[PDB]
Order: sequence, then C-alpha cells, then structure tokens
Amino acid sequence: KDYESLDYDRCINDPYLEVLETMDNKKGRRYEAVKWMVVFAIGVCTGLVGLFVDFFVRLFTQLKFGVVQTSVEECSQKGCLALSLLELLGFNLTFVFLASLLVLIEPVAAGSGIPEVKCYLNGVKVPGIVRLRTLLCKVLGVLFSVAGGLFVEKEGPMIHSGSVVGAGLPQFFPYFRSDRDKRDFVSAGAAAGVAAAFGAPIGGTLFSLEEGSSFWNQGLTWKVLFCSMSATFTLNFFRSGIQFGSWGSFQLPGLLNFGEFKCSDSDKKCHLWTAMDLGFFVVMGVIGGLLGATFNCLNKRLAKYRMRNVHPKPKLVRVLESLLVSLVTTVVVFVASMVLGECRQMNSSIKTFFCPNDTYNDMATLFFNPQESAILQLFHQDGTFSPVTLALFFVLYFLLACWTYGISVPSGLFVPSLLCGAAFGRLVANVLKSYIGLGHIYSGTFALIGAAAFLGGVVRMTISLTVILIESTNEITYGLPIMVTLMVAKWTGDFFNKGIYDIHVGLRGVPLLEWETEVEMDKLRASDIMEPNLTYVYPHTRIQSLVSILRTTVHHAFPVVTENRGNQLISNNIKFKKSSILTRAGEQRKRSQSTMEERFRPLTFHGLILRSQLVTLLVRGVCYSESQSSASQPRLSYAEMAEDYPRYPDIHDLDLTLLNPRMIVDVTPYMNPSPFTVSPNTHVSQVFNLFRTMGLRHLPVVNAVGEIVGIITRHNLTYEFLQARLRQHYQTI
Amino acid sequence: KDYESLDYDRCINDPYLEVLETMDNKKGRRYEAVKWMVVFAIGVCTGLVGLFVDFFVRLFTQLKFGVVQTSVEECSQKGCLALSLLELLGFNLTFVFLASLLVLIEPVAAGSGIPEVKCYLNGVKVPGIVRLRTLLCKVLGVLFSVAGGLFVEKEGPMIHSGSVVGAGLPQFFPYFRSDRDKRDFVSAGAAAGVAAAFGAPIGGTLFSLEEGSSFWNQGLTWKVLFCSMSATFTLNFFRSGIQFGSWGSFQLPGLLNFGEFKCSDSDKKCHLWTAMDLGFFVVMGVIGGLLGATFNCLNKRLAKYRMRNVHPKPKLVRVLESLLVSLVTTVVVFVASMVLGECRQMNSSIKTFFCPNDTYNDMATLFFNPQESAILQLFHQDGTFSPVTLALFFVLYFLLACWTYGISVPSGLFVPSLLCGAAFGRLVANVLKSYIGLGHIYSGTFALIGAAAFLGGVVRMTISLTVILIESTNEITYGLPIMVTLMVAKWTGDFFNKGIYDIHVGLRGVPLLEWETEVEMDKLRASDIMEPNLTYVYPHTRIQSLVSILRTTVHHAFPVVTENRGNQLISNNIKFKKSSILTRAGEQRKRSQSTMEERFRPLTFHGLILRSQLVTLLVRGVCYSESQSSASQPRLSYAEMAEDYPRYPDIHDLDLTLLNPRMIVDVTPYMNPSPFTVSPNTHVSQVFNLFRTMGLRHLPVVNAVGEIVGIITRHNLTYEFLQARLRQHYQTI
Ligand SMILES: Nc1ncnc2c1ncn2[C@@H]1O[C@H](COP(=O)(O)OP(=O)(O)OP(=O)(O)O)[C@@H](O)[C@H]1O
Ligand SMILES: Nc1ncnc2c1ncn2[C@@H]1O[C@H](COP(=O)(O)OP(=O)(O)OP(=O)(O)O)[C@@H](O)[C@H]1O
Ligand SMILES: [Cl-]
Ligand SMILES: [Cl-]
Ligand SMILES: [Cl-]
Ligand SMILES: [Cl-]
Ligand SMILES: [Mg+2]
Ligand SMILES: [Mg+2]
Repeated sequence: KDYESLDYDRCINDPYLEVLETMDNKKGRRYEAVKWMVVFAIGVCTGLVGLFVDFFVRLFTQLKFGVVQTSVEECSQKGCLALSLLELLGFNLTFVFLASLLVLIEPVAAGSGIPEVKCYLNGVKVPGIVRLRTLLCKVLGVLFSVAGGLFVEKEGPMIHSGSVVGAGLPQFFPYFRSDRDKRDFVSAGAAAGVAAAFGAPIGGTLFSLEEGSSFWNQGLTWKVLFCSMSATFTLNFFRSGIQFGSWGSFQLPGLLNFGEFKCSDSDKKCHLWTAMDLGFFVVMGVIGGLLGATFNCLNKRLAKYRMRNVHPKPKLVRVLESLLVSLVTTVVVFVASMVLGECRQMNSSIKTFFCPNDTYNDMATLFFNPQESAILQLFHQDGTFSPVTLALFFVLYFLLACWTYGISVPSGLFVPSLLCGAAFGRLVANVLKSYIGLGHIYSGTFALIGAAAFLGGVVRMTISLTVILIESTNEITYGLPIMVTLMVAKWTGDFFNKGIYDIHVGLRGVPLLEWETEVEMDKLRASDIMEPNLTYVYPHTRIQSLVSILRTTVHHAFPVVTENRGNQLISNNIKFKKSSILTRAGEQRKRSQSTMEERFRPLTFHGLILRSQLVTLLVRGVCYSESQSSASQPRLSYAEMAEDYPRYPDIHDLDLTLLNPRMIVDVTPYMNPSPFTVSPNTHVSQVFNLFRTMGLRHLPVVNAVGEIVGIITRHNLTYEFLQARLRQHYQTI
Repeated sequence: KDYESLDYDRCINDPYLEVLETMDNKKGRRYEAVKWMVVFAIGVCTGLVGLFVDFFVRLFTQLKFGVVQTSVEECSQKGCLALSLLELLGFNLTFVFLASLLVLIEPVAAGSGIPEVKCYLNGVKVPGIVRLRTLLCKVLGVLFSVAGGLFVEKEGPMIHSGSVVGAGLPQFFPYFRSDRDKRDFVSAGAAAGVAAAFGAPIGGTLFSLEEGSSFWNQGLTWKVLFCSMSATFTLNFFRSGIQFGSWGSFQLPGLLNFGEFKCSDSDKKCHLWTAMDLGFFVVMGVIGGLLGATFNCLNKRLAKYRMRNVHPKPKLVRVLESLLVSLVTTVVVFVASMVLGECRQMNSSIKTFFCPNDTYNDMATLFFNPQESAILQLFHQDGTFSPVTLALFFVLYFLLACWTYGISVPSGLFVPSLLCGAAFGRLVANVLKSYIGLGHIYSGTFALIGAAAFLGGVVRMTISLTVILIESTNEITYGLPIMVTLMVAKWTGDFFNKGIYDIHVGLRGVPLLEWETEVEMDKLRASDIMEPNLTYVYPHTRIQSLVSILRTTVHHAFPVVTENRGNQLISNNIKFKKSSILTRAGEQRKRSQSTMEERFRPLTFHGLILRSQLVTLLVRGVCYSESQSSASQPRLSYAEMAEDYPRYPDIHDLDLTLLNPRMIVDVTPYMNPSPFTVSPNTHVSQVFNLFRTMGLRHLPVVNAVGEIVGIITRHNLTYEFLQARLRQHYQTI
C-alpha cells in the first residue's frame, strides 16, 4: 500500500511573510483566545459524543434484557427454555447486522480506532480516518455492536471518535487550515477521548504526548490538558444528572470507572496493600505477560488467516462472519448460564437465572450484566463467585474476545482485556486465601493487579497506561504496585511478540517511525539511507518540465536547486543564484552600513517546493513569458494558496489544454527557502531525532560545499529499511 | 556575571566510533540494566535524605516546644511571662545562627533551590549547585532554619537536594561521565525530590519534563517516573514505620500531605463541590493572583535593596540580618499568641497557651504547631478559628514570609504560600456561610482553592503545579476547580510581574531560554542574531596558533574550517579538504561499486572542536613534526579523553614550556564532524526551537555554498538580545 505523510513542518514563504507583517501582537492574542475557545468546544463535543453512546447503549441493553428475562421465567416454568434463546438470537443478530452494514459503508471504522490514531499522530494519513462519515459509522456502529453482546468495548473507539471531532471542528478562519494545527487539534481530541472514556485527563494528556513524540510544546500541552478536563467534566455533569436527580453534582466520572477502593472499617489489620504483597504482584505481572503474549499470538494468526481468506471475498462475506461470531457468542453465553452456573444463596445488579427461589446465578450475573458493571462486581465483592465459575468465565471470555477482535464491527479491546484480568486476580485471591491466611490485605487489590497485568500483557503500553490506571483507581497508594506490574508484564511479553496495536498496524504495512533507533543503526550513516537519484525543480522553470515531472513521478516534494557548473531561463537562474548567496564579508558590511555523470550532477541546494504548491500555481495563471521580466507575476496571496487546502487537485484532473507550455514560472517566492538539513556524515540517530521530533517531511542531505547530495523521507527511516541497510553494510565489510 | 552552558549535545568522533564498533547488543542491554539500577539508587537516596530532614526537624521542634511550654505555664502562673520568651529567643537565635554559618560556607545554598534547578536543567551551570558540600550545607541548613521558626519550608530545598544526589551518584563506569547523562540524571533527581516532598510522582515527572524542555525521550521519562515512585515509596515506608508501629504498611505519603477530603456522612446534600461553586472559584483565583502579584512586587523590591546594601558588606553582615529577622519573627509570634488570640472552649495537635482551663488558643495553635499540621487544621477542621484570627494570621504570615525569603538561610516558598492561601480560603468560607447559606458543599474545598490560587499567584507554575496539587489532594474530582484557578490566578498576575523563580533568576542575570519565541521575533532572521567575527581552527593547525587563540579568547568551541580561496600545513589542509568532500556522483558510484576583507574570508565549514578537547590534546603529546606524515599520532582513545571530565584544566594552569611550538596537531579525528546547522535564511523561531529542544550548544550558521557565515550560542537567543535586535530591525526600516 501507499501512504502519504502529513505536512506538519511550517513553510515560511513570501505570502506568509506578508501576513506576518500585517499581524501585530493584539491580533496574536485574539487568535490565541479563539484557539482556547476551539479547544474547549472540542472537549465539550467529545463529552457529548460519549454521552450519546453511553445513553443509548444502556437504553438498548435494558430493553433486550427485559424482553428475555420474562421470557426466561415463563419458558423455564413451562420447561421449554427455547423461546428466550430465540429472542436473544434475534436481538443479537439484528444489532450485529446493523453494526456490520455501517462498516461495509466505511471500512476504516472496523476495529479499535487506536491503531489509526497512532498513525495519524505519527503522521501517516490513513486515507479515511478524519472525515465525518467515519464518525457516523463508528459512533452508531459501536452502540449496535456492544448492545448485541459481542464481548467488545465502548471506551476503545472513543479515542478515534474524539480524534475525528478534533480534526473536524477547527475547520469552519483560515488560520486553522494547515496540518500544523490539524495535528495539534487531533492530539487534543485524542486526549479528550481518553479522558472521557476512562476519567483520567492526565492519562489522556500523556497518551497524546507520546504517539506524537515531538518537541516539548509548553502551551499545547496546557491546552490538551484543558480539553481533556472539559471532556471528562461535561460527560460527568450529564451522566450524574440523568442517572441521579441532582444536576450540579459530579458523582461519577467517565464511561469506565472502577469505584472506591476502601477496606472495611471492622478490620484494623486490613490494608490496601503491604510490602509483602509486592512479591505476589511481580508474579502476577509475569503471568499476565504470558497470557497477553498468548492472546497476541492467537489473534495475529487469526488476522493473518482473515486477510487472505475473508477480505478477498465479496461484500456478502464479512457480514456472515460477524453473524456467525454473534450466534456462537449468544449460544455459549446462554448455555454456560443455564449449565455450568452455580446457584448460590443470596439487588438490581444481581441476576437470578435458571436458579431456585432466594438464589442467584453467579455466571448469569457475570454475563448478563454490562461489562462495566461486571468489572465493579469483580473488584469490590467477595464470596459472590466460586473459583470454578471464575476459571470457566476467564477461559470463555478470553477465547471469545481473542476470536472477536478483527471482525468488521467496531470492536474495542480495553474492557475485554481489563475484565479477564479482573477474573484472574479474583481467582488468585480466592485460592490464596484458602491456601494460606492472607486476610490482612484488601482482596480487590489482587483483582486490580490482575487486570493491570493483563492490560500490560496485551496492549503493552507504558507511562500513559500507568497514569490512566492510577487516576482511574482514585488511589495514589496504587502508584507503585501498578507500575511494577506494568513494567514486568511488558518485559515478559516482549520476548515473544509486540503489542497488539503494533501487530495490527504492521499487518497493514503502515510505515511507522519507532520510538528510537538502536545503537547498531547508530553505527549507520545518513549517506547510506538517503536517495541519490533526485527529481528537482529549477527556479524559473518551464511549464513543460513541471507537467512532465508531475505526471512521471509520484513524489510530493521537489528540491529547488541550480546547476553548480532557454537563454532567458539560464540568465534568470544565474541572477537568482548570484543574488541569493550571502557571504560572511557581505553580512559584516551590511551590519556596518546599517550519461551517469550527466544524470548525477553537482546541484546547489536552494529550497524545497511541494507538489501541492506546484499544482496550485499551475491551476492559476502564474507564469510569465520569456520576453517580459520575471518581476511580473500574479503573486498569489497566502489565503489564495490556502483556499483549496483539505483536498488538493490531482495533476491528471487538470485539463492542461489552457496552459501554454514553454512559459517560465517562478517558484522562488513560494518555496520553503530554509528547511532543516543534515550533513552526509550525520549518523542515523541524529537524523531520526530530527525527523521524529521536528515532525518534518523530506529532509534533504547537503554536503560541505552546499551541493544537495540526497533526500530522505519516512520510508527511509522505517525499521525494515534500516535493518536491510545495516545487513548490507555488514556484508560490504 | 559569566555563565557556561552544558555540553549536552553528543559528540561522535573516532574514539567514540571505536567504542561503538567494540560494543554489541548484549553490552547495550547490560548498560541499560545498570542505568535502571542507578536510577533506583538515586530515588532511594533522595527518599533517605528526605527522611533525615523530616526526623530531625521534628526532633528539634518537639524539644524546643517542650522546654518553653512548661516554662510558659509556670511563668504565666507567676505572671512573669518573660523567661519563656528568653528561652524561645535563645533556641531560635542559635538555630538561625547555625543555619547562616552553613550558608556563609556555601553561598549557593541560600534560598530555595528551584531557581538553581531551573537553570541547570536549562543548561547554564551555576558554579556550585551539584557538589557534595552544597548538599551538606543545604540539608543541614534547612533543619536548623525551619526548626528555628523562620516561616520557611522543607519541601522547597528538597528539589535541589535530590538534584545534587542525581548529579553525584552516577559518577563513581566511564559510560556515565558525559553531561549528556548528567543532565538526564539531575532531571530524574529533581523528579524524585518533588515526589518525596509532595507525594506526587507524576507531578515530579511533569516538573522534570519542562524546565528541561527537550525532545520527547520515551524511555527517559519511564525512568524518571520510576525514580520518583521509588523516592516517594521509600520515604513512605520509613515514615509510616517510625511514627506508627506497622512497618510493611504505607500509611502516609511524603513530607507535605493534605489529608482526606471527604464530607460527613450525616449530610447527604453535602458535596465536595458543585457547578455553582465554579463562579466562586474564578473570583478566588483572581484575588489570589493579585495577592501573589503584591507578594512578588514587595519581594523584588526587597531583593534589589539587599543586593546593593547587604551583599557588598563584610561577612559579619548577612548573619546579623538573619538574626534580626529571627528575633522579629519570634517576638511577633509570641506577642500575637498572648494578645490577639481568642481563647475558645474545646487532642495532641491542639495547643493551649495564655488561656484558662478547658480553653485553647486558636492563634497559638496556628503558630506553635508545625506548618504541615497547621495546613491540615485549616483544611479539614471547621469552627476552630474565628475570622478575625484568620485575617490577622494571614496578614502577619504574608508580611513575614515576604520579608524572610532572600536572607542567607535555606528558605522555602511552597508551604508559606500554600499556608496563607489556606487561611484566606477558610476566611472566605466562614464569611460566605454567615452571609448566605451554602451548607450544601464541603467547607475545606474553599481552603484548598484558596491555597491553590495563592500558589498560582506566587510561583505561577502550570501543568506541573496542577498535577502536583491534584495528586496531593488524592481526589480526581478536584481536577477542574484546581486547574481553572491556576490558569486565572496566573492570567491575573501576568499583567503585573513574573513569578518568584523568574524574578530571582533574572536578578542574578542568568541567561535563560524562554519557553518559546514571540511572533515579532519570528519576523527576525538568523543572520541578524549570529556572530560574523569568528575564531576558527584549521585542521592540522600549529601549537602556537592554538595557545594564542586559547589565551586570547574565552570561547569554548571553535569551528574547524578550511580556506575556500607552512608548506606542509597547507598541503595537509588541501588534502583533507579534497578527501572530505563527497559528491553526489561519488555517492552513486560508491553504491554501484558496492584589512576587512582579509579578516572576513570565505571559510568552508568542516566541524566543531571544543576548548576542552583542545586542552586535552595540548596536555598530552598529541603532535607530529612537519617532516613526518600526519598519520603518525598518539591517537588518544575515548577513555583517555574522558579521564578528566568533571573539571578540565585551564590553559593558564599549563606550564607550556614543554610544548614545542610550530608543531602541527591534527584535530580532525577528535572534532564533531557533523553538528546541527542552520541556513542564514532560517527564522528565529526555527533556530530557537532547534537550540532549545536538541539541547545543543554553539549552533553554526552556514550559507548555501558551504561557507560558515556565523555562530550562535545561548547568549544570542536570550530575551534581551532578541528585543534589542528587533528594535534595531524596526529602526533600520
Ligand atoms: N523529490 C524526490 N526526488 C527523489 N527521490 C525522492 C524525492 N522525494 C522522495 N524521494 C525518495 O523516494 C522514496 C519514497 O518516495 P515517495 O514517493 O514515497 O515520497 P513522497 O510521497 O513524496 O513522501 P511521503 O510518503 O513521506 O509523503 C524515498 O527513498 C525518498 O527518499
Ligand atoms: N568560536 C566562536 N567564534 C566567534 N564568536 C563566538 C564563538 N563562540 C561563541 N561566539 C559568540 O560569542 C558570544 C558569546 O561568547 P561566549 O564567550 O559567551 O561563548 P562560550 O563561552 O563558548 O559559550 P557558552 O556561554 O554558551 O558556554 C556570542 O555572541 C556567541 O555567538
Ligand atoms: Cl475500550
Ligand atoms: Cl482498544
Ligand atoms: Cl517548600
Ligand atoms: Cl520554593
Ligand atoms: Mg506517497
Ligand atoms: Mg562562557
């Protein structure tokens, strides 16, 4: 596949300089105030999207579980026990069918949105991730998927749903059109989505700080923190005013909350955790890492099977697959609820199914409750679940969650991984207490650590995940046990495979820049990875050359260079080359006054010109005849160049009949005169640091005599390319 | 004053390349494991330093208040009430005298350490901030200053005390000698100090992320977070095992904890805060900003008075000043305790002085308790303090804290600013309740917001302060009220002046690089700020030229250049210039094979050589005679060059008699061949961004023909220089 990076790096040219001269400090303050308003609006809209999802998910789940429960009672008294299953199947197969049609409409909405937000914040531009139809096909697709009982989550796709809003809202005010601002706003939207999904605004801010790992922008972080705070306190304001009666109160954080981690007042010896518990937490982490590695291995194999045996099929398939998994999931839940469910002697939350009077089914209250409610029941209830029920539930949920992720419907992954771990932690707590007396500590701490050591095993996130979990638990004393079970569960799994998001990004072939380069690649140099063969643009070039290079080549940036070694064209190029060069003595006096040889030729580097800018110049009548001076020019302003920003014209789309060939066009005023440059002797570590942190695109390599010697893009710094070049370097020596 | 920046930027030269070739992946993993161990040790040692301070501060305070309290009782029954004052004066004047002698020993330990940590993390190297004697003169100076009742704090100097440990411990293992690692370790130590002082490891991590605003280091942040977690959970483990009996439990976080913010179970209408409270919080923020601005104005005037009327005096003064302020702040406390104190009918915390039976003195229990205890009493305890007592206490504490900061003793500023705000918040809560009924909300929320809106007024920190306060309160629902009163209390104060740390850094004249440049300076270019006159080093230069440039000039880096336009020296320079250049066709074929004018001259840029490297080469016999080939050379290895890292020899210290002049020395193998470079057309925004984030030093400016036209350092990007050059630019046009 072919992917195109973002134009994050600022291009300062003559129209931008005119706008700069016009602007003053008061206009800057007004623009910054408008930016604050837009950030607040993005946060509020993400909170509202989360509210819309949450309200209707439960409005449908309650209806579906209130139509079957009476059917369960009557068909159980009659002994038929078949009408309820049929009604549940009808509900699930209708909801999943509606959720899969909405993904046939927009295929990018499939799965968790996080793999497509790790890429946009990296600057890769997955072709359809920030348009409104994707938001409609994901928000409406989730509430028909999780309401159909597919063992999926809602807080996963919330990051993508917030990212879409952050991309859309700032665009209406031409000052917000550039990608330099769009990437900042999508980072703010992702932070807001994380905050609204987990109730951890600091966690969302740190999630946005990496995955977009650029220079520390103090002021952008202070805005993406306010966006997350506004997102998590707008969802809270409405969700604590609809469920309860009090409106002004803020009684419950975002969609996934853990609860209150306090021990009973009766036991003074009881503590949340003690120094002895840390040894148990280290083993829980290394077991969770192995379980997450098994999960990732199985899901990677399943995805490899699907990408070759299901995707290359008519659109009728990828709907039958989702219906099949929904039918299997419903039948397994219902059968494991009537049978293998332990009726225990005894609330609105608790569910009584297939059990006698004054008795409840632990498996039924596990499965028929919403996943967020089941997490609370596994955190803060003791003695409700027997160890056999917990083991069977863990096995079934683990297998079905592994088999479900990858199908067309907009699935999530945080909750189904945060809920198997809760079962594992509760099970190990139950077996520990019976085996040897450990009643001096809270029992829900083991469930929390089991959930954390499974998230760390599956998604393998750090910093962001640690802060998200700590802020979700609302207990700072869990700072150390969580972190030391997130850095072990990762270190255990890294031996086997990468995180699931990395797995599902690598299957598509998306070119990503890793967190940092290795030392062996630091042994490599910039000359080895660069591209010597160049497609260049002369200043004062002709229209024929421009259309030829635009049609022939797919590159999006061309260096503007002059030969180091038509008559009007040559004269203008020589004049520009002479005028541009600024000698040291000239600067001091200004201050005081106050074949293959032909193909590869010495070319003095002058700037970079984008394909978009060249096409914009071609569409307009920006050209001067050789007879007249180069001073004559339509001289497009900055607004005129930015009018057509979101979608630029394709060169094949232009008629090209009106354009007179052999007419000179001046690209000097519109090029980027001084982009970042690296010497051929710079090592790959410095090049990678510049490319990643500056967010730049098309880094040129220029030698010590000012001659451009190569070009470098994202495809040159990708991991497999560096591995191949390092292997070739070892082979040469 | 003259300050020298850090050598943060990596220098990759031939000895480094040899070490790189020797090293493999297993050695890299072992080195990373050792780095993890060193980070853990830094965290543990910072926690132990905090424990040492905390234990002895209370051990001295309890003795000092147990010697007077009895004496107060008997001298009050007799009516003398004079012996207790003499005992208190003796204790205070002895402790302050001992605290001021330890600062006469090490003058840098004076005041809060934060202004000296904002500079080192900026890369300015205040001359004595990371040596062991400073740690001894600050840790031991604090426990004799706060124990003497000077209205100072302990949590301020803890950041500097952790920074010193982080600077000292990694140096014993030559791999940790470079400043590239020292700055990382001092950032980790500062994060650990913040965590141990406030119990907010995430707050310390974010405090270290800025003030060192560089490229996003994923892996370094994950280490400075673990360092802070280890620091705050080692202090906790000992402080909850010494005060209590249980050792394994973690019952109390670092030195300054707020408590538990829960409302009484009796009132259901009661909440921590509600939506209508936000209007009151906004006004509390704008009042706290004005109070902080008044504090800053008064303290700046006092400091400007002291720096010209007290500092240029014999060392006998600056001790009499501290004794005078201690004598005043003892008499004021004692008099405001017997008089102006309301004896109210009624615990170990509560303090009774100058009151009849079954009564307590509210002012006396405010003053005679430790500041951390007074904060708790002002937060979670209602009805104890009358509004008159609170107003008088706020006025007295505000004035004496403003007058105390700046004297020689190691004062702090967080607690004395976090404690006036608590009094203001409690006062406004008491006034509001009597004025109109607002019993539907918690009363300690107003105290918390008043403290936050005074910290925001005084120190004017963001992001870091917000997270520190949120994690200290142990309540995530306080995220929004706190943030919206830190962004207002700052926005109100910015109209008047800057924070205490900015003021007290600017008074010394330390060159700092701001968070970002303004748009008006973005109008400016790199040619305007650069330095055209250059002191350069030829490759294969003679000893005489090197000693001349080293003695004549104070610059610490010299460009290695060759003239663009002895016979052996000229021949070697020409050969090097010819061999170094790599043309584009050469790269392709290698892949396929597999007066004023004399002073300012065209010079092709080849690299940068540090003064330290030149002095190291001069000290050894690194030189070859013109008769013999340049290939002959002692060829110092990496370890030999790094043997003398912390303190480099001064050129005047060398005898220079042994060194034979007119012997050629080749500096090519040891220079930095490919540093970061900027074109003269680059604007000041990009130049500042590169300089600040890459942490680099001596950025060279090279034109389009490879000729170096200028040099840029920290002094060129400082705010005053940019303002002057922008004013000149406006004058020219
Ligand atoms: N103007 C250019 N002239 C020659 N080679 C180029 C040019 N631009 C990029 N390359 C090289 O071509 C290869 C990939 O080119 P590609 O068509 O993917 O670039 P692009 O579409 O402009 O970039 P991106 O995918 O990052 O948006 C890389 O090796 C890159 O260094
Ligand atoms: N090698 C050099 N040749 C000429 N000018 C220089 C050189 N190095 C620095 N300068 C300029 O001299 C001025 C200040 O020089 P200074 O003596 O403070 O530098 P330094 O001590 O090497 O740097 P630093 O203070 O950042 O450690 C600045 O304008 C800077 O651009
Ligand atoms: Cl989720
Ligand atoms: Cl997910
Ligand atoms: Cl402090
Ligand atoms: Cl301080
Ligand atoms: Mg492309
Ligand atoms: Mg200097």
